[PDB]
Order: sequence, then C-alpha cells, then structure tokens
Amino acid sequence: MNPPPPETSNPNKPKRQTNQLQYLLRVVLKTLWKHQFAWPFQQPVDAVKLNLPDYYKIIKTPMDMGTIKKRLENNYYWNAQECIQDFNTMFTNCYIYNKPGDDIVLMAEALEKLFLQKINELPTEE
Ligand SMILES: CCOC(=O)Nc1cc(-c2ccc(C)c(NS(C)(=O)=O)c2)nn2c(C)nnc12
Repeated sequence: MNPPPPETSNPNKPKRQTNQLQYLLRVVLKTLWKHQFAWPFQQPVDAVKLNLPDYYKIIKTPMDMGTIKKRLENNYYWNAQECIQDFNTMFTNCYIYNKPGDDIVLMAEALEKLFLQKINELPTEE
C-alpha cells in the first residue's frame, strides 16, 4: 500500500509569502518541472503501481515535486529553508533507494545540478 502523501494543507501551521519563496516557485520549481527528466518526480512514488513494496520500508521521509508545487502554490511554508530541504530530501531519497548509475539517479542528478545553480542565485530577503 502507499502511505498518505506528505502534508500540503494545515491551517494550524503559520504561513508566509516571501520573495525567496516566490523565487522558489517562479524560478526554481518552474525550471525543474519542465526539464525532460522531471516526470518521475512530479508526484509521490507510487509503490503500488511500480510493485515496489520495499520502497516505503527504505524511504521514511518521502518527497516529490508535486508535493513541493502544492506547498508553494498553497503557501504552506514559513521560509525558503523548509522548501529547499524538501528538494534535498527528494534527491537524497532517490540516491538512497537506487543504485549509482541507474537511469533514475542520472535523472535526479541532472535536476539537482540545475537546482544548485538556481539556489546559488537565491535573492536576499526583502
Ligand atoms: C527498484 C527499481 O527502482 C525504481 O524503479 N526506482 C524509481 C522509479 C521511479 C518511477 C518509475 C516509473 C514511473 C512511472 C514512476 N511514476 S510514479 C512517480 O507515479 O511512481 C516512477 N521513480 N523513482 C524515484 C522518484 N526514485 N526512485 C524511483
């Protein structure tokens, strides 16, 4: 079975809309989402569909760009670090679960190289 997806809505969690979070949506997420290699990362890993009952035994902090997109569009975050951590969790989960050189790892590595380039240019808070 698949676990429930990560939280994307919680009225108890305090929220902000900042210029760094806007950059994460309008520059970072947009660039990565349109990459040719983005598609396996655009929704939670579907262990049922892939017949991978082991995935959620190994990966206990799942994350994906569909969840991140919802968090950004629905103003779930307080700060940019929360969102950057989600991206980093997504990449590291892929490297933990899969073998070096696997197609999915090469795809994640291409997205991560672009992510790092965009994050290096993160604007100062206004
Ligand atoms: C032991 C074999 O290892 C794997 O198959 N690994 C991985 C596979 C895929 C993957 C493939 C095909 C499809 C159709 C999907 N779609 S989805 C997002 O709905 O689940 C995902 N994503 N993936 C991610 C992220 N991280 N690892 C993997």
